[PDB]
Amino acid sequence: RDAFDTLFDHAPDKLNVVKKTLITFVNKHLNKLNLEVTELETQFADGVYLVLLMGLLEGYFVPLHSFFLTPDSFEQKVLNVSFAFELMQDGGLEKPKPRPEDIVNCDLKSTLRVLYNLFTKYRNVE
Amino acid sequence: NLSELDRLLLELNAV
Repeated sequence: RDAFDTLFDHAPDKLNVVKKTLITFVNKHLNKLNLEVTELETQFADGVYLVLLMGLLEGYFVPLHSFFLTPDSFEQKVLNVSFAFELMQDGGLEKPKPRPEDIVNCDLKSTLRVLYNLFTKYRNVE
Repeated sequence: NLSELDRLLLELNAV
């Protein structure tokens, strides 16, 4: 159990604060690649933006041969997410709480936990 | 940048 379980159970009306903050953070970076997220619920599920965001934040060039830019199956999306989780740990973040499948399945709690951990680590990156 | 998110999570952790 963590603050996100308490958020959904006891303060679900504060979810907009959470999503607005995280959306603003992710777009600050994705905008540099001519990319833009308009909803956290679905737009990270295929793993592509997560991979691209990590490469950007860490200054690693992520080669296209390393992931699936246009995933066409559940398993390609799971592989993208897993690789993004790998890059997170290469950045010095701890192992994420959610399984990669939870992200692919659009579990909002899982998505928020993952983006929040990026936020807290990379909040000062211009 | 300041964020009310930080205080929100702190308060939720305290519960």
